[PDB]
Amino acid sequence: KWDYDLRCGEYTLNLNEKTLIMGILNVTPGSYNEVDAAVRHAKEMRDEGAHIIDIGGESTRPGFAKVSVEEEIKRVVPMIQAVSKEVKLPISIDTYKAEVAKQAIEAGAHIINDIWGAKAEPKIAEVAAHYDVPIILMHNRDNMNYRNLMADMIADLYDSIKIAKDAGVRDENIILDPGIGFAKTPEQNLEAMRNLEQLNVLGYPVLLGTSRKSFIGHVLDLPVEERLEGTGATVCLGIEKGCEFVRVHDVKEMSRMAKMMDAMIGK
Amino acid sequence: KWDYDLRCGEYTLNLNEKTLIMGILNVTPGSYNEVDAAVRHAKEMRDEGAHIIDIGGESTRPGFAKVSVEEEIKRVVPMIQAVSKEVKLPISIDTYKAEVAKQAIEAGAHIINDIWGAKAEPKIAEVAAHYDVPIILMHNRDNMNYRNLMADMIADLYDSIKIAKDAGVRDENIILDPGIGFAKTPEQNLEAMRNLEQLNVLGYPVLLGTSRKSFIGHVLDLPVEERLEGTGATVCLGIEKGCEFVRVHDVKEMSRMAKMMDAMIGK
Ligand SMILES: Nc1nc2c(c(=O)[nH]1)N=C(CNc1ccc(S(=O)(=O)Nc3nccs3)cc1)CN2
Ligand SMILES: Nc1nc2c(c(=O)[nH]1)N=C(CNc1ccc(S(=O)(=O)Nc3nccs3)cc1)CN2
Repeated sequence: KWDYDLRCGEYTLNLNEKTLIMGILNVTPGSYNEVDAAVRHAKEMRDEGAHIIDIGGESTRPGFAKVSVEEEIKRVVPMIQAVSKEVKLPISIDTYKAEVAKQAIEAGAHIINDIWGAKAEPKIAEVAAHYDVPIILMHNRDNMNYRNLMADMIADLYDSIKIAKDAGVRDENIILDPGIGFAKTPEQNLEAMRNLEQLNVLGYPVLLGTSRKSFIGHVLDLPVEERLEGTGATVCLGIEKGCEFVRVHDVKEMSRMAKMMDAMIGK
Repeated sequence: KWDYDLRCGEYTLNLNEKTLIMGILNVTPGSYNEVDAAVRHAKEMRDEGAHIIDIGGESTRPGFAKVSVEEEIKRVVPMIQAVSKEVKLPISIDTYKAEVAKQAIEAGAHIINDIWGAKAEPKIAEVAAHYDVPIILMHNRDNMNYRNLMADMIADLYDSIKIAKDAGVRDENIILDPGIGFAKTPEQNLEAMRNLEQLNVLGYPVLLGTSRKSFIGHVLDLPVEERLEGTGATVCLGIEKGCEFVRVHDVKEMSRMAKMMDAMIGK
């Protein structure tokens, strides 16, 4: 179906063979204890079937505390250098800032993961263009007053493509994400899942990030630690509705579900 | 969507509100220890969200040892009487025999579950007609030489409807089952899952039975006890492709997945 592979640097990721698992790595206090914990977690997630490792923090997570520019660098960079050498998998850096994104690739990160899809700092997309690296553009907005959810999401996403393409970003580096849990009531979150196949008309791979999110909590009436089964249902629907990547905490469980989905749907 | 509820005796099961969980109860050695274990398991499965309890044995499970007529009765009947009184849920009896099926309802069973869809003993469908009780007709055959899997399954299933309807069985008591793991290579099992939505044109509710089955094992390369995630993927696809009931061992986990699927698909 996809006439190209996802080329990054040392590793080639094939989009037709299977659903790609992206394992989540949270980094919230460069001491030994934090960098070692992060490495051990990545090894674990590698051993359980992760294809990409995702490295972010306290900005970009509810709270959304606007922590400092130089601060993000000294936290995330040692993390990348260590994971890159010990763990033979591509890495994405979860940031909405060009400045940070910049260091991250130079320290060895491969994919950019922007929860603001270049609207925070359009300069990020120039960084993307220049090192020639896949960039994930997530739907997000600073309000959530939709005329029409899906139509507005596709419009918003397209506003992101436009920023990337104009920067020089080649199509084959774009990847989109419906931004589950961002600027969306819990009902809107469900609608987006129900209509996920609409993002496919845009012609770019899609990544889904629903792991343990609160709309799962809203439905099941369950706290974060009991959300594994409900995360599973969201990963299955997503694969069936055409997603290429899933971002998850529970690499082991999700990896089995994805591999059974792939076999059933014919991937 | 369904203009009727599933009427049985004391309990009414609604087909539009949610996916119905049918919990599996295996009974393979009327001593106290077996009947007490069976009751405790049913209470557990009730507490975890089961809507129906399913009571069968060594016939109807690989092995398929052709154990005795009077033998099935004295094993399964005490089981039903006890579960019926302690546990306020409808019960199905997993048998392919009229004789047995007969006792089962009289002892308090509500639904008939025939893995041979009335082709073993067409007389079973007369039992169904007479007590006015939902009957599940599963696809099965004594060979597995398909001209065309789905077309043959729909033809075979229709051969079962014909036997039931002629007996007097009202449409609103029929329920069909694609018979996953029966007379089907593991690849055929996957195809059937991939095309499950085709059974819907027949106009009857569908029940899916894929729990921990070996085609899940074939894909994941995993023994029976590590098949929970892969069972989950099959339950999710099934719900999305329109099934009304799922037959499962892990009532807790599946129940959460089904409830998250229901919310996403709009059920
Ligand atoms: N590509 C991509 N990257 C991501 C994504 C994502 O979905 N896609 N999500 C987060 C995590 N942010 C997040 C976590 C939980 C929720 S929530 O729905 O559960 N809401 C709340 N969580 C805690 C308090 S309120 C919302 C956003 C970080 N990076
Ligand atoms: N309505 C309905 N009723 C049922 C069903 C069913 O699917 N639907 N399945 C069984 C269980 N039979 C079964 C269990 C496992 C497999 S298998 O695919 O895993 N094969 C084998 N299992 C063990 C050795 S070979 C096949 C059939 C009993 N009753």
